[PDB]
Amino acid sequence: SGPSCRFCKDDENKPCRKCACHVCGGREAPEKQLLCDECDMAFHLYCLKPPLTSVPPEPEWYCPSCRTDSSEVVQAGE
Ligand SMILES: [Zn+2]
Ligand SMILES: [Zn+2]
Ligand SMILES: [Zn+2]
Repeated sequence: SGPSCRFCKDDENKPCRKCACHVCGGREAPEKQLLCDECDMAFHLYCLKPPLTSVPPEPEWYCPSCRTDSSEVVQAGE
């Protein structure tokens, strides 16, 4: 019925990359997790660049990669 993530095998406790903080490949230190609305992806304070010592006062949270001008190159030659 819901978003049944095949990577999790439905179970949250299994090491599934696409629901973890990919920057260190883990879900640990939940206190320091910062989720990115548009990336659908968990991060950590100590996994940011510049690494924040504390949570920002911004309710909506975008990672540095969201304002990075060096975007991924959409591969041509279809
Ligand atoms: Zn998952
Ligand atoms: Zn992390
Ligand atoms: Zn982001």
